[PDB]
Amino acid sequence: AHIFVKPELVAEIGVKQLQREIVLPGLVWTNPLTDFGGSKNDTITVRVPAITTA
Amino acid sequence: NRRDLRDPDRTVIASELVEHSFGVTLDKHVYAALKFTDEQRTLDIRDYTKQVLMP
Repeated sequence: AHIFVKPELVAEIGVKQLQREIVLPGLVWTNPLTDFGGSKNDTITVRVPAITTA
Repeated sequence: NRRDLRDPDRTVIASELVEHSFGVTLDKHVYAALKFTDEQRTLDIRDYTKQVLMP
């Protein structure tokens, strides 16, 4: 029997471990407030103005 | 192989071609490790190169 010494070749052909698509970060209101270092408890208070009744 | 000329036994022994191999491995890790306390480095070490690196 003939015996041949050959490597074990490794290739990439395009199988890339299918994975999700990111869509939500663009749709949500991001960074209206950027001063949590500067207010206590890392909390910025937001004021909602008043409404009158006649 | 060999055979006699004009022999009625006209059989040929087929040879074989066997490739061999061996493996060379990277296995050992040779190191020299040292530690000096801050007092040792401030006071006991006077010439860092000649006292530490060369040894």
